[PDB]
Amino acid sequence: RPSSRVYIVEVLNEFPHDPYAFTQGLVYAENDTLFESTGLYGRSSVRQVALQTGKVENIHKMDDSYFGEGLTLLNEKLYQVVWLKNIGFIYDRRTLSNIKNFTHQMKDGWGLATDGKILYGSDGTSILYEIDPHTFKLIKKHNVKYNGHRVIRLNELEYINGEVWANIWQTDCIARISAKDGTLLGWILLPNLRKKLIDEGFRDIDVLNGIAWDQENKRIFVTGKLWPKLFEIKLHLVRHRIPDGYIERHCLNL
Ligand SMILES: *[C@@H]1O[C@H](CO)[C@@H](O)[C@H](O)[C@H]1NC(C)=O
Ligand SMILES: *[C@@H]1O[C@H](CO)[C@@H](O)[C@H](O)[C@H]1NC(C)=O
Ligand SMILES: [Ca+2]
Repeated sequence: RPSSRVYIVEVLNEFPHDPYAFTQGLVYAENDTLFESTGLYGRSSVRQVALQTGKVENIHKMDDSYFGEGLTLLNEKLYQVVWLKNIGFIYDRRTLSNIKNFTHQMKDGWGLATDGKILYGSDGTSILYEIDPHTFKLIKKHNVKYNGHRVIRLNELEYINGEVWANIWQTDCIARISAKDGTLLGWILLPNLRKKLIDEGFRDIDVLNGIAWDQENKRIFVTGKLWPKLFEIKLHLVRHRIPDGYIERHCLNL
């Protein structure tokens, strides 16, 4: 059989998610506690959320001038980027208060993740950035490619076992990227999740976005912008032939 490196997803559990939350960042902390960053001018926020209920336990509303983007948690601090700017915000997770700001050298601010030592960033280009959390200088730039094509639109990120997984904006795909060298290690296809919500009558929903990993219990959670549900998912390696050019069409929008 092929080393397909393409996965489909099974829903293990469904949980409520705020259908007014324009998800741009998603983090799993501990004890069924999530952190989330939302966008939209006048609606951007960082939130502590209970997994089981989707209840917002604590919220920090941003100034109306910002469009909140990616979010990650590193050593008790939540780091957040914002659309079109090089500024980012740091919140203490104990209080959800803004303790510090920073500036990074990306070309935009879309996604953040961490391996527990440094920050990874995306900005909608095909570059996955390594960012030093002390100096906020770039450590390295990985140019992510698939079959020679640039993988642009890298969006919400999550570090999982040596990989950085990235939503690709406006697709139902997640790229699995090597944190070591930027290699495209695999593609996850999730179109069944949005389709299921549309079929349940939730017609006003926006795109798949937001990935969070619970390392302790080995749970993967995903949601989407304005989605009324957040899903716990299990990956399954494909056991069928992927048509020529399928990933290029559906995940790279070529
Ligand atoms: C998570 O739950 C454990 C065990 O129930 C508890 O001791 C710990 O304080 C919790 N972690 C938090 C709230 O950060
Ligand atoms: C971060 O910068 C924003 C925008 O200028 C400002 O409102 C806030 O006070 C800053 N936070 C800190 C901790 O300096
Ligand atoms: Ca994430």
